[PDB]
Amino acid sequence: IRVFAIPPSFASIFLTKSTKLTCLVTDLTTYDSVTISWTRQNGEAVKTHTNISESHPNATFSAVGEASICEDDWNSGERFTCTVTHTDLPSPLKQTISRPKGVALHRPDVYLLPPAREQLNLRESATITCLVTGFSPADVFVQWMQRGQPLSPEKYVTSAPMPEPQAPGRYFAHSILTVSEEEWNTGETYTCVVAHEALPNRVTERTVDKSTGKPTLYNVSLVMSDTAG
Amino acid sequence: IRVFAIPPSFASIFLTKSTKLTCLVTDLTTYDSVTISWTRQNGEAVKTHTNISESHPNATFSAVGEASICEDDWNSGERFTCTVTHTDLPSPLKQTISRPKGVALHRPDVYLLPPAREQLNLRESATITCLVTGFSPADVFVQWMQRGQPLSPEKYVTSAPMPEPQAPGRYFAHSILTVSEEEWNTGETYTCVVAHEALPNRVTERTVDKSTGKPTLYNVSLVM
Amino acid sequence: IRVFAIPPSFASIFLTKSTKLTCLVTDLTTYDSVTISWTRQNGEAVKTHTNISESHPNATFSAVGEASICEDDWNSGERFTCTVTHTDLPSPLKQTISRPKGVALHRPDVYLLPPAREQLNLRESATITCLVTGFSPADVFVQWMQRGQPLSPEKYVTSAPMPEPQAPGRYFAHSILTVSEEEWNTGETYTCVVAHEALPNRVTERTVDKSTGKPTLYNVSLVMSDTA
Amino acid sequence: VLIPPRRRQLCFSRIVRGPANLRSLNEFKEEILKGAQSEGKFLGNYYKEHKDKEKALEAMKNSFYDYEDIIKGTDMLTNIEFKDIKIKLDRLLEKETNNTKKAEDWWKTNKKSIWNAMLCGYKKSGNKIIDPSWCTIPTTETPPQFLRWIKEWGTNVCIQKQEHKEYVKSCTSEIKKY
Ligand SMILES: *[C@@H]1O[C@H](CO)[C@@H](O)[C@H](O)[C@H]1NC(C)=O
Ligand SMILES: *[C@@H]1O[C@H](CO)[C@@H](O)[C@H](O)[C@H]1NC(C)=O
Repeated sequence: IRVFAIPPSFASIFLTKSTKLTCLVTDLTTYDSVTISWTRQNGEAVKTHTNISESHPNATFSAVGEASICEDDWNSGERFTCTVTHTDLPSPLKQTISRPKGVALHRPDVYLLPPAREQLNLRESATITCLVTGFSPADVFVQWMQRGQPLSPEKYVTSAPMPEPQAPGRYFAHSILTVSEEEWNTGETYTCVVAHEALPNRVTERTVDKSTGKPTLYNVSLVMSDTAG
Repeated sequence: IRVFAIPPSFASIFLTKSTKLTCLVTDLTTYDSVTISWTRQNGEAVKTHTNISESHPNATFSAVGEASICEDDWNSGERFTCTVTHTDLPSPLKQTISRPKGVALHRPDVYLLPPAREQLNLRESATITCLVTGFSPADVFVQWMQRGQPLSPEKYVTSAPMPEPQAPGRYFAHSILTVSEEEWNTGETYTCVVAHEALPNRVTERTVDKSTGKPTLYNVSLVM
Repeated sequence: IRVFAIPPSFASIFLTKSTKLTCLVTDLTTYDSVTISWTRQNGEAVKTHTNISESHPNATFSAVGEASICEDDWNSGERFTCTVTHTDLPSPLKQTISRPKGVALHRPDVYLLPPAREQLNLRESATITCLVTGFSPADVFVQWMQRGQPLSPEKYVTSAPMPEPQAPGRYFAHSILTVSEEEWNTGETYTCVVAHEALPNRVTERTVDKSTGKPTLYNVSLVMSDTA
Repeated sequence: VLIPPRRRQLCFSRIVRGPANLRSLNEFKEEILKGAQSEGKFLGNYYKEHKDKEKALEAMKNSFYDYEDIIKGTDMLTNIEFKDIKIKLDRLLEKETNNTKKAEDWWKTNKKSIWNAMLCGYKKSGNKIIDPSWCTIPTTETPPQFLRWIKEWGTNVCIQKQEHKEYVKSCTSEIKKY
């Protein structure tokens, strides 16, 4: 009966390069061919929704309705409303969702910290934590790339955004790429791709190698005793 | 009406030094006269519970009952049953909570990563992060002490524990402490103390100082 | 008497942030019953059109009707055509705009070479150079950002994408940026944003700093004697 | 707009001109703006004998008002001088002080307009005594000379045209090359 409206998150729009508007339903009796649809400000017809979930064993059906839209309409503030039409439903239900507005844009600061020297001595793994701090709103898509190729999401785990103590609006995040020390002693890129609305081009990178840092190591080795007077 | 009693989190155990409990509940009838109570299999006398929350307007009344429980008794994992009685429901809301057993204790590894030089170069902030990785119980409590004096929870934010990518059983957590670059350059030895069950004394420290992590730039080899 | 379609290149799409489609009429004077409509294979030419250009003494006007469509939909090759019906030429003219699928997609390997130490020693000005190599489509767009803020296109000059003889299927392009020595020694970090179609994220960055290329190991050994 | 050699004759310290922010305005922007005692190389190195003594100090008057408008809305269009962060270095630090005073409210080269007036740099190398009438222009005066649009223009004819004039009064193609 009750319906859930899912606005596309920054990860969804960015990861798939397309805007997915899914409308799932919960607490709905199972029945074949459940019809769901979105509606825009002009009420134009949506793309025929597909990939509808099957009838769950718990006698609750989830009718997911996805429509592909151009990013310009959603980023212009135009609002969408999901409508549910079914015999089981007592009457249609309308839920309107739009891009939240009024939040001040702030550029993330992507600082990338190399693994602690202590962790290397354990010889088991190395954590290359990418620190995305000082960004608003609380919607960032942190991704890791090695040698220009994206790394599997299994290796890196990204903490959800959380408020930053110093300022109210600001937030921060993390992303830790566990890699064996052998993969890190040999110089490897390990770029931290950070995608966020406030950035000039919606992306930022920070490369880390064993070479990055490494202050100049002077080795003055002077023999002076050759002088005898 | 079923009470969602919460066990005392390890953060509550170590921060307050006492085992405090509550009996939050999803409720149908907004208000009733009788209040919370706590019962044990031993049947010992119930503890005093005070400061019950006021009626919730949306009918989802939630009540809190505070009790003092021995740490050893809770450590043993013996089940404690929250008994809540109301006028609407004569049957007590008997619900039991115990700390989960059968989970291996894994010692956290605490690694204090200094600020990125890309941050200190701005001379505006220095976010020291206490990387806590490898602890199997989900619970953890990270506290930051600067120059020997503990710091208020406002200054630092501890990330919620999450499953580790590689090892499935183990977990990890973060705790970033932000201090102005003026403080960092003085070398105040910002120390991170992690409170966890698996540790030999339930707390281990790791101290980061402006000097730590600096390699031997100059290697003068005076040979005669 | 022909209409020349202008497919906004990847550089224009990235700079303007939106796909603004325009087809320009050449060597033709304005006539009654002028028609413009972006027609795809499906035929749903329902786009809005605005700011119609007026007749040009050289018989070259745009009659431009701008529209907003997804990047990916255009990448699918919808082949938009602005149908024009004119009195002198009864037959409507078609001008397809689309991405040829035959062209490969090789990601640029953007490299940022700091200024030669021979420039810094002379101590007048340092010319940072960004080297973009290994991209098959000739639609690179390079921006220079200093301290996280874009720099005006005046400060740097991006060489047009030229063929790479050593790689038949890849082109290369460079974009030098020159700053005062007193500004480069300051420690500012210049980031060479390179925007390209083939990139997995459509954008790549490389950072050059005062200390990007430094001798990691000084090995001096003074040997002072008293005799020959 | 024709930018004079204010691009270089401004000899800001590395800290303000660089990406690094300043820790405290009372001690670093404080000591860094005065840190441009190096704004005393006019008579120190260049105007030491190139021109009369008065003009060397006149060039400092140009830098001072230039310095003042760097702090608030000049017309350079450069990430280090206008549209730059150094103006934000000021706003950031005062705003950190509970908005105690806007950079254009106080500390606009008005509350502490005096500085050293660069005369220490004038005296550091040139070692020429400043006349009392000459000592009031390197420090504050009510006229702002109108937002640099007509002062840097003021400086154009002061040298860049009058010295070519006197060269002409002193081949004709080279004369016509002016
Ligand atoms: C440092 O110098 C010593 C003596 O000059 C030499 O034996 C050693 O190999 C050097 N180490 C380096 C260059 O890493
Ligand atoms: C430091 O110098 C000594 C001098 O013999 C040398 O043995 C050692 O390898 C050097 N270490 C480094 C890190 O350069």
